[PDB]
Amino acid sequence: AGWRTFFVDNQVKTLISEALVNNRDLRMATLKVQEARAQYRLNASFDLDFFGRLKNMSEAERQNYLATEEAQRAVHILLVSNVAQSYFNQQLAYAQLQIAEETLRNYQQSYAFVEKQNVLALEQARGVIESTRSDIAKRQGELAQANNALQLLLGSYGKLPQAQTVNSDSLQSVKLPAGLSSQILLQRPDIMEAEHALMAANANIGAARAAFFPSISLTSGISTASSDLSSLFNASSGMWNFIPKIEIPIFNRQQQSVVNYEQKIQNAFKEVADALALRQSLNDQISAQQRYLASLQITLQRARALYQHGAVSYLEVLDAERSLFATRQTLLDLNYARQVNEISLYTALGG
Amino acid sequence: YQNAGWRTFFVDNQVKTLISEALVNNRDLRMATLKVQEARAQYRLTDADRASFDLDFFGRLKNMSEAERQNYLATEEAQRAVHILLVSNVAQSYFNQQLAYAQLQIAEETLRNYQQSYAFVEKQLLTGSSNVLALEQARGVIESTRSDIAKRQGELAQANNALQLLLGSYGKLPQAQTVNSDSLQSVKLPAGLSSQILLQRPDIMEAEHALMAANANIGAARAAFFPSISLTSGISTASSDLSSLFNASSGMWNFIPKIEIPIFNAGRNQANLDIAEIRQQQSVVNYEQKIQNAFKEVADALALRQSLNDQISAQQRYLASLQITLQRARALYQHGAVSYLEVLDAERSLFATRQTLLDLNYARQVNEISLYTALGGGHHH
Repeated sequence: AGWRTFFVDNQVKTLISEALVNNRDLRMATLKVQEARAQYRLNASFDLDFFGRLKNMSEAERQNYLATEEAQRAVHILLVSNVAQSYFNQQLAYAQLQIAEETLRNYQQSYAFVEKQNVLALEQARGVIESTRSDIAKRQGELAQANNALQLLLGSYGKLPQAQTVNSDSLQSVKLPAGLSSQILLQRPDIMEAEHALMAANANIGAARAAFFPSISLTSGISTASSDLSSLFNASSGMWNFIPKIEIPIFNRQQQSVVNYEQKIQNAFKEVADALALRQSLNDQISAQQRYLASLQITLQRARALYQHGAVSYLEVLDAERSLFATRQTLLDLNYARQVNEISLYTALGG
Repeated sequence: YQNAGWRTFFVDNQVKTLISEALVNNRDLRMATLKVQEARAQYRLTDADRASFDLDFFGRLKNMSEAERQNYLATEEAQRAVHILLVSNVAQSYFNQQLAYAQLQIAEETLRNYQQSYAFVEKQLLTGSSNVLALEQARGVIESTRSDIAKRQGELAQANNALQLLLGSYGKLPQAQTVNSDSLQSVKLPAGLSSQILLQRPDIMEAEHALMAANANIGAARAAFFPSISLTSGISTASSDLSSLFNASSGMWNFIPKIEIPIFNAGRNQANLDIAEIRQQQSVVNYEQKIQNAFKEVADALALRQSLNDQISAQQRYLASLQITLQRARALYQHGAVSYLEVLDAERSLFATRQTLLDLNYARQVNEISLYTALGGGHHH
């Protein structure tokens, strides 16, 4: 139940728990997730992999596969990650919608002010007032879609969450355990499967693990990527470094399963490393935006005062407020991309 | 004419048939007042056996003497009021009827669904698969579902009653008009709808009558006090003119009347100068207060309309996904890929969502009736 300790936000944990209760039947869960995603269009490569692989097998093969433990772990991961994803989408939409509405208000005072005092300028204000109103209906629809996804993943009773103001706080990720054992990744279903294949080619998993799976810490003394993890991918090259050493012979179908293994292993470590760097990188971006935002807030406060003393036109206050709105949106995109990356991470670690 | 208001407002043909029939059977205004009172009475039957417009109208009437009542019912605004009362009430009762037919249809579908899941949980049990409290649960929800079937059946009868009363002895009550889930939106109103339409409200007709009793220049009073804007935008939404009549997040009213021409002559002089002024002042303050309120009502109705539209649109989307998910679950069941109970659970989701959609649609219809009322009997010129 890694989900419980991985997602900080308590609402998304409520949602996940609820979805876990209602999704006893594995095949049904597969349906719900499929419809929650299909309702959008025609990353989530974990999803693409899973559905494609499932759709390329006979019905009899599917029912067998969903009995294996790796499939039940995969589906659990699919369910949890999709609920969390649906929620972030919902929260993203409430917030972009909320900013577009304040934006619409601002632009409408900006219109009325201009006319009171060019017609070229006046009609540009009619241009954005509309594309802002069309934007509003766009976000209204994304909201409906996220809501659709959430009802589906859970159950009938339409008690959805409202706009969580939980910002300036859940703007940042879970602190990862310092010294997290790379052996967490043996619980990835892709790696679990690779080892079943190893057992099929008559191999000793112990020696297979010893020879090919590096035992390291994934995180540093902080919660950042460990120096060990970085040292597995040649700088500038960005390519896997590890040389497997065969002490104990691996075997008691064959040299396919070993290369499958080395390929899954190297990629799992790569997914974790990308996730760690991106997460760290998004931290920095968000934090800078946040400091910028505060500088905009006082600028608007100060512009508000000046206007009261006749020192600037009202349009200056409106422009100061547009800047504030522009940054709040950027924050929101960045944060959202953080949450999507967190889900990548959770999935990469395998539950 | 003047049937033009409801004929061009209510988009549903069946309801337009019923309205037309009730008008024919109610040629006498006082009797229609009776039939409406009594049609409303026997909904309130649910508590004597164990709309702001109608309250205002009926309240107004009992507060007067019988001589006053007969005088009022001979005025132009009263005939207008009785027209709208009769139209709005026939519409309401029909929607009630269709609501009940619909809630009933779902409740019976639900009952069959719970019976099939009872028959499964029992076969399960005697093959050592279920809890005995599971059987208990199944039996409870069936019993309470039989209760609802009886309750909806009660409400259907209350609405049929109300309809027969408004329609008369020879009126045919409609059967269940089965609903298309993709045609649940409202009548698109004319664009640029003139505020002048509001002068046909009974309350405003009365205000102007009082104005003329105190010898106002009506033209002058209208120019001074009645905003001459458009009510609707390029579509079917509250226009910006309408919106700007109310202070943003106060609800407070922004129109400042400016009197260019005096509304009242300097009196016939010494004919109770300070008393005629009083009556003059009263009719003015009253006109102005009826106007703000007429505009507010329409604004609120247009907003409620927009909102319900969004909510319905969202339910229709949830439903389409539930429908696809059910078909897929049924096919999977046919391949042994899922339990029969999973299909029944999926069907129950479809049912709940259908009920929510019916509630929403009904609130949409009550709001149309409200709009039609607020406008003063349609949006026809």
